[PDB]
Amino acid sequence: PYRQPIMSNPCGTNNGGCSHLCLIKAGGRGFTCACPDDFQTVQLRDRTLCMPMCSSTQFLCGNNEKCIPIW
Amino acid sequence: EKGCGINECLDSSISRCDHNCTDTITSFYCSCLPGYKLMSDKRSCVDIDECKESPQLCSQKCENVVGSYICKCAPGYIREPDGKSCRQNSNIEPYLIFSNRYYIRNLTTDGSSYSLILQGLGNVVALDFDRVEKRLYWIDA
Amino acid sequence: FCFEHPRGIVLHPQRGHVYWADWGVHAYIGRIGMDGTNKSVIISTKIEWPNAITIDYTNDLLYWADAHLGY
Ligand SMILES: *[C@@H]1O[C@H](CO)[C@@H](O[C@@H]2O[C@H](CO)[C@@H](O[C@@H]3O[C@H](CO[C@H]4O[C@H](CO)[C@@H](O)[C@H](O)[C@@H]4O)[C@@H](O)[C@H](O[C@H]4O[C@H](CO)[C@@H](O)[C@H](O)[C@@H]4O)[C@@H]3O)[C@H](O)[C@H]2NC(C)=O)[C@H](O)[C@H]1NC(C)=O
Ligand SMILES: *[C@@H]1O[C@H](CO)[C@@H](O[C@@H]2O[C@H](CO)[C@@H](O[C@@H]3O[C@H](CO)[C@@H](O)[C@H](O)[C@@H]3O)[C@H](O)[C@H]2NC(C)=O)[C@H](O)[C@H]1NC(C)=O
Ligand SMILES: *[C@@H]1O[C@H](CO)[C@@H](O[C@@H]2O[C@H](CO)[C@@H](O[C@@H]3O[C@H](CO)[C@@H](O)[C@H](O)[C@@H]3O)[C@H](O)[C@H]2NC(C)=O)[C@H](O)[C@H]1NC(C)=O
Ligand SMILES: [Ca+2]
Ligand SMILES: [Ca+2]
Ligand SMILES: [Ca+2]
Repeated sequence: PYRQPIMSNPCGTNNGGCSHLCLIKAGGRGFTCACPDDFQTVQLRDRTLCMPMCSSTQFLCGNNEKCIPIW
Repeated sequence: EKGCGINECLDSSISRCDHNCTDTITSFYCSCLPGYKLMSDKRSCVDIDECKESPQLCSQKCENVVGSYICKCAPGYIREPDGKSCRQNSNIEPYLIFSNRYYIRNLTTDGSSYSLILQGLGNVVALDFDRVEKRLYWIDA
Repeated sequence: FCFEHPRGIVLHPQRGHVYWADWGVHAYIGRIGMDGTNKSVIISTKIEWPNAITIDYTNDLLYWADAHLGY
């Protein structure tokens, strides 16, 4: 356990309010919301919109949680 | 031939040997105390940042002082009476986990024990662990 | 210095950086933020085959091994 030292989670108990991904900012202090591969980051005034953007050979899941190949 | 030489530091601040001085038959040479180095001007001394200039002095962490240095230990470790060697304080003993192509193996730090964590894999080329969930991850290439 | 043969990775979540190595023709040890910002080159000289990389966390030193130069 010494080789993974204890630290506070910036995205603590709320996913940092991010829709999909909360990533630690460079320098460790902050956090940045991000979107998966086949999503478009339509950044709004006070939130990041992860708008789905998947090819005609892909299928979009019901909750827009991900999109998978059509086969 | 200086007629014949004598110490040139004796006169007040001639050559401005910052720390200490010594002479010879036809010249002087200043010197600096341990923990101080002379810079290019050959007259003045500066502090050594032993925590950057010589990291190996302290086993675990270093704090620079003007002159000497002090070694300290990260939380969870205690410094043994030698003044420099930190020792892990947890009563959990570390063991190595490494991959052969077909196997993830368990090996003690001193090499005393050696056992299989898992077998029959394709080609495990990388692994990592998570202490929060006590879970192990690997890439089967 | 470009991704040609990535190998070896270590996180440093205290300062939010990811260090990785590449043993391509122009071998290097890179650094990036955990959220994909602040790309930089940490080591680029006297390095041919950096297969191995880690951070000690207690002293905050980066360590690596070169397979060719054998150090
Ligand atoms: C190998 O080691 C692993 C890791 O230590 C063990 O996994 C843990 O097992 C314990 C049970 O012994 C789990 O404890 C239980 O956690 C529940 C909450 O977390 C779980 O459920 C949420 C649901 O969203 C998941 O997100 C999460 O990942 C967990 O799966 C509690 O609700 C449980 O409480 C119930 O039982 C306790 C007593 O045990 C009562 O006091 C409560 O009233 C209640 O009835 C329970 O505490 C623990 O969560 C597991 N860890 C993980 C990461 O899942 C394996 O069990 C172990 N395997 C063996 C065979 O040794
Ligand atoms: C983002 O990446 C850059 C580039 O790698 C980082 O910049 C570097 O930061 C270190 C630490 O501050 C600098 O070292 C220090 O430099 C000063 C002189 O400027 C010196 O007095 C100190 O003793 C120390 O050596 C380093 O020079 C600097 N490099 C550059 C080109 O700016 C930066 O820290 C990163 N920021 C984050 C938050 O990720
Ligand atoms: C090189 O030159 C330096 C600079 O003078 C010398 O440092 C001085 O050394 C003397 C003798 O050890 C120190 O004197 C002692 O001071 C204490 C008080 O701290 C006193 O109680 C003792 O009775 C004694 O007088 C002096 O403090 C020290 N100067 C400083 C500022 O550190 C050094 O000794 C010289 N080295 C050589 C090998 O020539
Ligand atoms: Ca010092
Ligand atoms: Ca090369
Ligand atoms: Ca070799």
